Amino acid sequence: ASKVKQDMPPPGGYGPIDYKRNLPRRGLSGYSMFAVGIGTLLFGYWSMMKWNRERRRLQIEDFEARIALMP
Amino acid sequence: PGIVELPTLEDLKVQEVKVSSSVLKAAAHHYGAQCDKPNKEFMLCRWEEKDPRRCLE
Repeated sequence: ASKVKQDMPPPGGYGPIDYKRNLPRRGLSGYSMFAVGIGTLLFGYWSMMKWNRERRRLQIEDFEARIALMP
Repeated sequence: PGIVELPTLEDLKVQEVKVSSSVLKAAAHHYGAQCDKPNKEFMLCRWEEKDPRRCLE
C-alpha cells in the first residue's frame, strides 16, 4: 500500500525569484569628474613650466660652450 | 682673370690642439674665460677681412 510519489514543489513554496532590472547608479558626479580633470591638468602645466624653463637654461649653457669653442 | 694667391704649406704649420671634442667641451667655459683676448682678436680679424688668408697669424 504505497503512496503516490511524484515530482512536486516543496510544502509551502519555493523561494522568491528576482526578475526586475537591477542596474545600479555606480559613479561620481559630473562636477567632481571635471574638477579632478582640471586639477590634474593644472598640476601638469606647472610641472612642465618648471622643467621647460630649466631646459632653456641648460640649452643656453650648451650654446655658450660652443661659442667659447668656435674661434 | 688672375692667379689666386695662396699661402705656402709652411705658413700653414702650427702646433695642433689634439684633444677630443668631449675634452674641449669639459674645459669650454674656463677656456672661453681665460683665452678670450686672442680669440676675440682673431674673430674680429676674420669678420672684418672676410678672408682667411689675412688672419693666419
